[PDB]
This record gives sequence, structure tokens and C-alpha cells, in this order.
Amino acid sequence: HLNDTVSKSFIGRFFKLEARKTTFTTELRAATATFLTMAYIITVNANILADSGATCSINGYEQCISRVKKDLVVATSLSAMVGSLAMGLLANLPFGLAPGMGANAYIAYNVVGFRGSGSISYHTAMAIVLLEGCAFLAVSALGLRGKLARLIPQTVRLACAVGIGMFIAFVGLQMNQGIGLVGPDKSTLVTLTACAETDPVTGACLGGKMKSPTFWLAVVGFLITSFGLMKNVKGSMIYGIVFVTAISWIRGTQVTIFPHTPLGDSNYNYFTKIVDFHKIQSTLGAISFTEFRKSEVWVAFATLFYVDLLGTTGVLYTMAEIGGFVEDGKFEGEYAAYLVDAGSSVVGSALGVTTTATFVESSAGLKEGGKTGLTAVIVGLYFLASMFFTPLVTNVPRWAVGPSLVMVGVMMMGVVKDIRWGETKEAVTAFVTILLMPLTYSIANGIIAGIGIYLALSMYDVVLG
Amino acid sequence: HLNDTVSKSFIGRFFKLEARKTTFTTELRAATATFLTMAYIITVNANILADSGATCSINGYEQCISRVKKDLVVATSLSAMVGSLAMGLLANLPFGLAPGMGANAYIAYNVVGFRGSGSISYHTAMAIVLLEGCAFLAVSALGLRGKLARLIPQTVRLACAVGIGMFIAFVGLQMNQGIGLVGPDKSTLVTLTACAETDPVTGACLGGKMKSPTFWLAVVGFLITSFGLMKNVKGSMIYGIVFVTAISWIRGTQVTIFPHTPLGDSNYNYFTKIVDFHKIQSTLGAISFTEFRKSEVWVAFATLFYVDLLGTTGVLYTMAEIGGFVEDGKFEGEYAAYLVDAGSSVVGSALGVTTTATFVESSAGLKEGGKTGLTAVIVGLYFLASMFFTPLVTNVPRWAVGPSLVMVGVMMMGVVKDIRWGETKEAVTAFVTILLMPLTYSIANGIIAGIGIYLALSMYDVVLG
Ligand SMILES: C/C(=C\CNc1ncnc2[nH]cnc12)CO
Ligand SMILES: C/C(=C\CNc1ncnc2[nH]cnc12)CO
Repeated sequence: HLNDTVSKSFIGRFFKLEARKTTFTTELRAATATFLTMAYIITVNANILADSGATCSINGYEQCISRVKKDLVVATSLSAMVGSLAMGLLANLPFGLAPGMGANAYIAYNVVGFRGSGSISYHTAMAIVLLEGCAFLAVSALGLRGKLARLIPQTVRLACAVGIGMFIAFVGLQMNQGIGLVGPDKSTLVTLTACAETDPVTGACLGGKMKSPTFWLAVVGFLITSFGLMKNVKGSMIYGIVFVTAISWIRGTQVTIFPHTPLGDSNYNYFTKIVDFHKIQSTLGAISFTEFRKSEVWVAFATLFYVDLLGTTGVLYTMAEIGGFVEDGKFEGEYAAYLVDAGSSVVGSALGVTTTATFVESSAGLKEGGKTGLTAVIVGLYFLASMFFTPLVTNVPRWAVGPSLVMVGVMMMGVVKDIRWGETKEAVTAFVTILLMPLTYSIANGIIAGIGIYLALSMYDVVLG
Repeated sequence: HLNDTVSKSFIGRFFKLEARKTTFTTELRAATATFLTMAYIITVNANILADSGATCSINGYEQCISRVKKDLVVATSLSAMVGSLAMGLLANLPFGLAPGMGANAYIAYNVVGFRGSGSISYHTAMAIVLLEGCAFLAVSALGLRGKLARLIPQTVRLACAVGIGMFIAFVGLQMNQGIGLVGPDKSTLVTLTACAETDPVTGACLGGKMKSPTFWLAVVGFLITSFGLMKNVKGSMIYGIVFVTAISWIRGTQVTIFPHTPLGDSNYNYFTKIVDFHKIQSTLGAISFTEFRKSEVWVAFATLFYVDLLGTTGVLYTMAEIGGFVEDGKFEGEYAAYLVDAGSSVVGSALGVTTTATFVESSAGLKEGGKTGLTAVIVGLYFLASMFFTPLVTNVPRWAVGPSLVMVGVMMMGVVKDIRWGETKEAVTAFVTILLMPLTYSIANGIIAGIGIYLALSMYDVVLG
């Protein structure tokens, strides 16, 4: 009677749990799939921005890097919570707003450079995000984005979704933040280099070729997750992570995360206590409009605004289409939905995380039938759990989210059977968009190429039109 | 009446052009699509084996490299002709046997090394291919391959076909034998580096980022081919090649292939005459069973036999399924079909080209309805044209097959809508097989991973079975 008694309450009527009707047993932990799929962003986003180090400039690792990483974990777990809560409370829609994976490794590497090796610094790197979010507020306010959502052709919009999954899968295979399969080469570009004797500057090999102990633990974790997904276990994407993490927490093995180096007995010294708060102390703020006065920064606002407006608008509409909300070119709550995914970004600058991009992971939740609200709210409430448990989050080895990163791409492939492969006008664009995202290691190079090809081989109908 | 009068002839009854009936206008140049799609192998295969240089050892470029390249063009255009003719004359089936693209950049780089920098030389590199072809003769003779074809699960067999197209597309983007988009990097692995100021050792950039004149000519050639494929032009994959080649043949521009260097006015001195024969003089033979006596060579026969038997058997059956020949687990001519694609390889060693792999390009022909024979025979006869025209074949710039190489992968993607993406057992294997082929730059790493994953997450039903 939990559902029988909750209908006659303001939860039932505010969320409209009588029309488009679903059940709490189909909502409470049948929407945990979204959180268990988006959980990687707590550590993956905090690692990409850590090596950039937008704090404790040249004016090291044991003092500033660790503190910055711990500050960024909380900021990432809070900025996604705020965005998810906003989408759930108003404009009832089951989405998973969180800082995306398309601008993290564009700001941290191309803009600010590795470990501060760049011409643009933090005070003109977060200011760019804040200003572009303010621009998004205005653009969405008058309703331009609402009409612009339908202008993008369907196959480009779907190929972007497939390519994002492929890129997320590819980022989980490198040595930086993955298992460590792919590695560099001279004659070719990428080869299989799961080597035990690695050089701590690149993915090169000194002795190896598939005899590295760490690889044959992420493989086991990936197999457990895959075997648990069949038979329909309620939650398994965390089942394959805890098993690897618990083994890696054992001291003395060759796959440990707690070495005898002086850095190791500080992570281990922190991990001995389970619960800590660790309020943000060195990342909040850090907004300084001072170096805006040259053209170097300005060009890297133009190259970002019109790819972010075009690569994040088409994901919200796609996840609206998959859930079957839009029926006549419109879906309810569109005005508030397109403004929440600008208000979330502004709030983000202040804390120090990058843009929010309406995570394309709500497919997992929608597969189990999340139609009403009370789905983003549950995700947000779950996100107020990986900020009370920072010692158990910042201490997960990087060879534990790889199995959970490849499975994102595996899941985000069932939509490739909707693209029109019969035609030749409508298939070249989709293939180019799918292919250019992983091999160029940037999502910004996939939307632009697809738009440029689709716009080109139609101009004969435009000039004559 | 050309068809009305040819039915009452031994062509009509030997090829059975009354049952499974088709028409000559649907056969003669509605099967030219297969040749116009496989035409790249005349120059791409001759370039991969050229840098290996299995002739004129250290005991240079202007004398031995050019002669070896010209010798290999004829050998490649002849070995594919023999195989295609054999498949057409007996066991009527419309296929396109030719030396594959999976072993060329495994023998030339990993086995023999770059420019002879390896522990295995030519006389134990072609001998391996000859011996493995002799083994294929025996294996196919008693009928083991016929029963082994059906043992491979369907989704693995289809994901291999998709991944081969993806790998062929990826090989057309690098600096070596493609447009020149992708290039190396330090922090990441692959980036967009269409640069004008390239270093002639890698794909690095000194000045560039999409201002290289050569790139914005392969793009134009790709657009012409794409615009010609729509509207159903009889032949357009050669339309987009001749346009680029004719422009590149003009002397004095910055996109020429005839520089003022001493090497240039030897290619130009050859090109001044249109027709030449150039019988093979330095590649035929070169079989010496001498260095077989150590274990280094033996391991690189074992790592090749059981991936070649598993990655070439599943393509023949797949192209039999697409044409709708098999109806009860069997298709006519199976015994001769599985022996032709071993006899073709033996004949291949002697000339100096690598294994034959039943080119997966017959999809283009089958789309226009090639059901009977007289399709491989026409392809073979067309292959006795790019040996009477060597000066116009060896002088095509490498930035002209890139548009024709990416389109192979574009075409070989419509079969991805047959794979069962609904299940989770049957989709992880397909995604892994598709993904591991391009990013690892080897087809041998895709079949093995797919088989290893599919065999693993089914053993619970095997032990209990
Ligand atoms: C479009 C851009 C970033 C979007 N990134 C993402 N957009 C949507 N879903 C995701 N899941 C992980 N990363 C993402 C940058 O142009
Ligand atoms: C299976 C292997 C090579 C097969 N290569 C090819 N197999 C089938 N079709 C093709 N088209 C281009 N290359 C190929 C090596 O294991």
C-alpha cells in the first residue's frame, strides 16, 4: 500500500503520479541505474581538473595537488546535485544533469595546459565558463534554443549520442584514467600495450604485452559487471567496482594503491577514518576578470560558445525523444528545461567545475520506465552521499572505473539502429560524426564535421530552393 | 535482345542464367561497383609492402624502392585476378578475392620491420604465407572449415565485418597512406593535425591546423564521390579519383606529385608514356626455407594460422548470408568456395603478395542484384587492365584513395542494424569487437577479444551444461 497511500498526498499531485502513471517500486530504485551509471564523474572529473591544478601555482604534489583533488571531488558532487535537484523540482523530467566530459579535457589541456603550461590561467578559464553560462541564460530566456532544437537534423543528433558513448569508452582504455590497454607507437599511432614495466611519462613499454597484473583485475571487474547485468540484478555497476576496490585496498600486493612512498602513507593515513566532511576551502570563488583584455582569451570563447550551444541542445531533445515525451515537435516543461541547463552552469563556475551538459545516461533509467519526476530528485539526493564519504571516494584506484566507463559506451549503442543507413545523403554524415569523435579525442570535432558535411551536400537543393 | 539471344548459349546454361535469373544489364556494369570499390588495393597494398622492401637488402630509393613498388603493383593486380577468376569459373558465387588488408601491416611492420629493421627477413616471411596456405589446402580439403563456419556465433561474425570497415576507414586518415587528418600527441594519443608544415618523420606539426592545401582537395574529391553516389550514377568512386589525380598531375603547383628533386624527374620521365608492360623481374620466387630452424619464426606462424582461419572463414559465410544463398545452414558450391580461398593464397606467395582474404566489398555488387556467376569473372577481367596501365597506376598520389578508403567503411556499416543490441550477452561482444579493431590498428586483436569474451560469459551454461 506504499503506492496506494502516497497517491493521496501532495507528492502524488505535484509530480502528477496519476497521469503518465508509474509506481514507487518502479521509481525509487529503478532509477538508481542513472546514479550507478553517472557515479564515475565524481572521480574522473576530479582527476582531469587535478593535473591542470587551478590552485597553488608555481609561486608540491603532497600539499597542493591532494588538497585540490579533495576540494574538486566535493565541488563535482555538489554541482551535479544542484542541477539534478533543479530539474526534478520544476519541469518534471527524468534527467541527470552533471558536469560533462567534453569540456574537461579541452580546458585542462588545450586552454590551461598541463600543470599550468599554457598562456591562459585559472582566472580567465573559469571566467569564460561563467560568461558563457550567463550568455546561455539570455539565449534560453527569449526562447531561441527552443526553436533551434528542432533545426538540427535527426541523424546528426543521434550520431552525436553514439559518438559520445564511443569517446567515453575510448577515454577508459588509455593509461591516464583507464585500464591501460592503448598506448603510443611510432609507425602507427595506437597499439595494445598492457605492459607491466611502464615508463611513468607515457604509455610506452619496457617489458609487458599483456602480463600486467592490474589489467587482469579490471577485466575481472568488467566480467562481473557484464554477468550481473544479465539476469537483471537490481544494481551491478557498483558490484564490479567494490570488488576491485576492496582487493586493491589490501596492503603489500603488487596491485595496491597504498605504496611505501612518503605520499602513500598520507592517503592511507586519511583512509583510516571512514567519515569526513572537508568543506571546500581553496576552490570556491577564484573568478577574476583581469586578463580578458587581449585577443587570446576572446578566441577561446568563440570557439566554445557555438559548439556548446550545438552539442548540449541536441542531447536534451534526444533524451526527450527516447522517453516519448515529444509528440508534435514540443514537450512539456521545455521552457524551464532549457533554462535549468544554463542556471546549473553559472552556479558551477563559482565552485570550480566546468560546464554542465545534461548527462546522456538517463537511457538506463528510462529503460526501466521513469516517466514522471521524482527521478532527478532521487539522483540529487544520492549525490548528497558522495560528499559525506570523501575518504572512500578519493581513494578509488583509477583502474576501477574503466570497466564502468566502457560499459557507458556499450549501453549507448542501441540507438544506432534508428539511424537511416539506407540512404547515402543521411549516412555519410552519421558515419563521419561517429568516427571523428574517438580518433580525434574531442567531441567538439564531431558536431562541427557533421554539420559541415550535411550543410555541404545539400546546397544544390538550397541554391535551387 | 542481348539477353534474349544469350540464354540459348553455353554461357546461359553453364552459369545457369535461367534459374536465380538476372540480366546482363544487371550483371556487366552493375557489377562494376565491386571493382570500383576494390580498386584501391592496387596502390595501397603496393605501398605497404614497399616500405618493407623485400628485395635489395642493405647489401637506394631511386633504384630499388621504385623497382620493387612497380614489381609489386603487377603482382597485386595479378594475384587478385587469378583468385577472382577461380571463384567465377567454378562454384558460381559473386565474390571479389584479393590480398587482404589485415596481414599486410602485420608482416611489413611487426614481422619484417620497417625497411628491414627486424629479426625476420623476406625468405622466412613469404615462406610462412606459403606454408599456411598449404595448411589451408589440407584443412579445407577434408571439410573441417565447412563445419567450422557455422560454429562462430552470428554477432561476432557481423561485428568483424563492421570493424573491418572501421579499420579500413581509419587507415585512410593517417599521414602514411591517407588524407593526413590524424596525428600523434603527447598527453593524448591522436589529434587533428591537417598541417601544412609537416615533419617528414611523423605526423607532427610545425605550422598548420587545417590550412594544408592537400587536405582541401581530398575533401573535394570525397564530396564529389558522395554527391555522385546519390542520384545513382553508374560509376562515381572513380569519378572522385580521376578529378584529384588530374589536378595533382599539373606541374608547378603546391599539390603536385612531380617535384624538382632528382627523384621527381624519374616518375615524370616514366609517366610521359601511357602504356607499358613491365613484366615482374625481382619479386617472383624468393622462397627459401633456410632460417626456419629457430623458434622465432615458428611462433609467428602459430600466432597467424589460427587468426587467419578464424577471420577469413567468417567473411565468406557472411557474404553468403547477405546475398541470401544459405537457407538451411548450407549454400551451393561451399566445398569449392572454401578451397579456392586457399589455392589463391598459395599462388600468392610465389609472386610476393600476402594472404588473400575474400574482400568484403561484394556488398556493393550485391546491392544491385548479382546472384549468379559472371560477376567474379568480370572483376577478374577488369583486373587485367591495371597491369597494362602501370604508369597511370603507380603515379596516383596517396591523397587520392583516402576518399575511396573512408567510403569503404561508410558502406560497410548498414549491417550494424542486424546485430542484436537488445540483449546484454550478445551486445558486449559486438561492441568490444567493433571498438578494438580501429584503436589497436590490427584486425587480429578484434576476433580474439570477441571470441574470448563470448566464450567467457557463457561458461556458467557450459559447466552446468
Ligand atoms: C557537447 C560538449 C560536452 C558534452 N558532454 C556530454 N554531453 C552529454 N552527455 C555526456 N556524458 C558524458 N559527457 C557528456 C562540449 O562541446
Ligand atoms: C582476417 C585477416 C585479414 C582479412 N582482411 C580482410 N578481410 C576481408 N575483407 C577485407 N577487405 C579489406 N581487408 C579485408 C587477418 O587476420
